[PDB]
Amino acid sequence: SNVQTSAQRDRIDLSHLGFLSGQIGRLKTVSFSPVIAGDSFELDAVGALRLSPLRRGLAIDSNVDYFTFYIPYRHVYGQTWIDFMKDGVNATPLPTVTTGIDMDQTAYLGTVNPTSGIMPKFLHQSYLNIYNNYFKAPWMPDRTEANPSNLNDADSRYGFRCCHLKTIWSAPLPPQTEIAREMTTGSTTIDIMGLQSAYAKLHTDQERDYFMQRYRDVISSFGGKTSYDADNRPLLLMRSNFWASGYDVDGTDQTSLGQFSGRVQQTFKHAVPRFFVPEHGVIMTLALVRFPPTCTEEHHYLIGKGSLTYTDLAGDPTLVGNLPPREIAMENLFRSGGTGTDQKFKVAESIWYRYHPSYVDSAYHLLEGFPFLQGRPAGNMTERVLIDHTKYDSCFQSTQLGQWNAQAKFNVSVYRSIPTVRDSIMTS
Amino acid sequence: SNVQTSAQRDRIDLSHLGFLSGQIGRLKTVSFSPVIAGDSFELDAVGALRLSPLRRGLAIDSNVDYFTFYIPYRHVYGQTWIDFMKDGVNATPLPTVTTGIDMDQTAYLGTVNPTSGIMPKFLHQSYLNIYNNYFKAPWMPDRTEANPSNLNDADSRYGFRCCHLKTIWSAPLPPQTEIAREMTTGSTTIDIMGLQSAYAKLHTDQERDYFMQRYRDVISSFGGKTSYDADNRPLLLMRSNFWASGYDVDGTDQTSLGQFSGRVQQTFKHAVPRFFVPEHGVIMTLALVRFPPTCTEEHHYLIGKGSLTYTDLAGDPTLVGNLPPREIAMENLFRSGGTGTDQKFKVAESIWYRYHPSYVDSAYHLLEGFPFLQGRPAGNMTERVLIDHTKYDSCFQSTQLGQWNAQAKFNVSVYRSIPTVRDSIMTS
DNA sequence: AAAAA
DNA sequence: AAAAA
DNA sequence: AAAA
DNA sequence: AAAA
Repeated sequence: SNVQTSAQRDRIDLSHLGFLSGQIGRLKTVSFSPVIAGDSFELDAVGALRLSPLRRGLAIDSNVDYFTFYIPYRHVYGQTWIDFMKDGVNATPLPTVTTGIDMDQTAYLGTVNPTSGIMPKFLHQSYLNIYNNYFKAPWMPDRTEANPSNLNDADSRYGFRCCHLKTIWSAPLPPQTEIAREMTTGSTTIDIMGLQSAYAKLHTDQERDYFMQRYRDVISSFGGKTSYDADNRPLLLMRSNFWASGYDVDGTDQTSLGQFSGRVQQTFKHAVPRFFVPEHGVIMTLALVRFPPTCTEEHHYLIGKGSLTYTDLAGDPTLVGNLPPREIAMENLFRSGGTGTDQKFKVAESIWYRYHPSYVDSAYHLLEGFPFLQGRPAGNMTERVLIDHTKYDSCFQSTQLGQWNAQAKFNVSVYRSIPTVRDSIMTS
Repeated sequence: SNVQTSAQRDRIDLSHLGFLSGQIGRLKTVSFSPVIAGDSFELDAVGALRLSPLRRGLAIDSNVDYFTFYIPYRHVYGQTWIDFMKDGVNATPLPTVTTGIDMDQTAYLGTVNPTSGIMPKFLHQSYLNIYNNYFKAPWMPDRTEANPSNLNDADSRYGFRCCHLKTIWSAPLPPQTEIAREMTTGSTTIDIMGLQSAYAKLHTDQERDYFMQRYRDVISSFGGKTSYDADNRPLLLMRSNFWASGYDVDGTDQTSLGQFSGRVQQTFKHAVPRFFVPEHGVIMTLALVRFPPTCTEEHHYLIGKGSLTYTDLAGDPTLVGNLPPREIAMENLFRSGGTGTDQKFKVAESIWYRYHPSYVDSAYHLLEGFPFLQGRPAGNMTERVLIDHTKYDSCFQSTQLGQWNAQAKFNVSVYRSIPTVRDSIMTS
């Protein structure tokens, strides 16, 4: 009888609750919401973050980060998505990915794993794109797992391991750093105009080692700019950063009179400005919890080197600003550090005059309840930069909620051109 | 000695002259200029357009169009361009295309053909992208010639054939237009809720036949928008439209006392607003000359049908707005028109009450000097919409400059971060 | 932006 | 946006 | 007339 | 000091 061809703008409420938990230094999705082209989106999240109960009182605060991204479906499917919308009703169904059989094999995607073992691929593919563009180190290779079932238990359960806060050892110079550059002069002659050309080519190589390892960085150096559709990267909408604090509880019985237990409870807000959605896609929110990288057995570089030369100590501007980067070992910074090839990296020529490390007294070593890196970070450069959550197990009491937990309410309001429920159920 | 690492913004002059010629209704490149990321570009073209001398006086003015487009190199090379800029000095040279051996095998690209037979592919590939996105009919297939040498003599010498100005026969309904839609009702029963669903699916199919045959049109119907990098299309900067006029010259000798000769000479301006160049690429300018599509042996539809029914003549709003599109033949509009399958197309139900054709008296038939389509447009629908320049040969006197010629000065001013000539030649 | 400026 | 508000 |  |  009466065929409907259009719809008014209606206020849709997409608010819901979230019960979240995770580990230290792993990225995990906490909320998502699919969107349609032409929508007007707004988000506001309010909740409280908690850590597991501590073995002692409060010593060090933790840092919490919240992120929101928008990913069009065209970035995930490509040409398949283009033909999908042009065909219309008789379009081919989109491809899928395979998941595991347990209930928690997709916890990093913020959803319960369906019993069928099959789910759409836009959440898994959007997670990889975010990680490879914003969170991993620029010099390490991308993650290219095809299906969620290809991950190990740790990655699927809690998320991918992220990088420590920047220090001398956790933010070294990239591995493709050269300390020498050779030329092909003659046996008894040299071209000096050719020498000038050699320095010019070395300058462009050093630019791409320190600043420009991505395509959008190269364009930015010329003074241009690239849209997020040019390099197929997710669009960041909002970032929030805050510190979590709490209070202490005192024991009052015979045995525990004089000891204390700390609990962390912090309220937060994550507000995203109004956004106009240009195409069909998804909007995802993620969280990250980290501690400042304090190590017990770390000392000053001048203390660790022992025998000091004029270059080390004088701080002469002519020598500091004209020498190639120096290669140092982990032994020079940590007790029992290594000397082999895997314990070697390169730093600035006088970096020790621009920072001072933190000191932990030997009375605090091997003491439960203090969030510390006991000893030194182990492994090669890749394992040294990435955070390992199992090293923080000595700070918390064993519980089923991991190392941190939160409860938040996401206030989502969208203006959508969709027919009402009454229109959908009445034939005439 | 002294190595330079930066440069000031300098005013570069890229002005040059152009001597242009072509045929009626063929797209041809008249100017181009490569650009660098971060540039500030501005263009202003001033010149005069001429036609070949006419066999008689001035009767009909012609229409001239000028276009300017910007095409990044990333649209032409894709991932190859991305790796080119990330590698730096030691990058692999870009691929090339093969050209012909004659001097005029690349005239449609606005350049003289080099004697080596090899040229970069960014001009040829940018020309195809412009034609497939803005000039061909939406329902005809794309042009995908790999090399300039794969074209025929006519296309390479003058350009691709474009479409006539919109009329009843030159702008028909797309060939994928249906006049019926079937359902699968029962032998003695019908579902009426299923009938409502059938109309909904028919509406979406008709939307994609009349309005949305490109991806960016589908997104626009939802109320969203797509950048030119999403569908990899050229960016239009400016369009100019004007008519060309002239005057007449009188003969004064014994034989030609009383006859006249018309010449067309029109000055024009094509100004492009200041543009910020975001990436490396090229900026191209093209021209198009067309005549209004007047045919000698064309008559009214009511005259050609002969026997008139109530639906044809009454103009009743209920019948006009509720009937499927009607299929008519070329015989109903042109003398000696066809009736076979290739001379059939579909129009609106009462299109003849919304326009009136032009009348040419029989005294003007087969008379040299008048720009007309003698008789009818021949061929199938594809050949009927595209303009054929050989039909206008009877209007001009034979000359080496084709059917139109022009002489213009392009004022190009760009702000570029490039070192001076003195910096480039002095070592210190 | 085909339809006098 | 790690570095009291 | 529907957000009955 | 260069746009000598």
